Amino acid sequence: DALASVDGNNAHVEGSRAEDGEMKPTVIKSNVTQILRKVVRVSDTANTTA
Amino acid sequence: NPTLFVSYDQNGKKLSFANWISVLSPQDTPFVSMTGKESINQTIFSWQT
Repeated sequence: DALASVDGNNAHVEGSRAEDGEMKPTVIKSNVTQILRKVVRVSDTANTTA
Repeated sequence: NPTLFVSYDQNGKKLSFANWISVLSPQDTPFVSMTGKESINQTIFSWQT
């Protein structure tokens, strides 16, 4: 939401023309997903025996 | 325009093929058919004596 903690002074005496305001909008961040891979080639060999 | 229909004008045959094939190639394998077989685990093996 970006609270805009900046306070400062916004004083008014008795009837000062209500200013147009200084509202702050929201800020949106975003991520992305990665892809992993594990390859295997060796067959079931290395069983020259019976 | 036949008048007898003798074994030649008979259209729509079936060819009466046989139900076998003659693979005359030599398959005689006496040594293999005589020697036994044995399940081995790994590619390499050995035998004592």
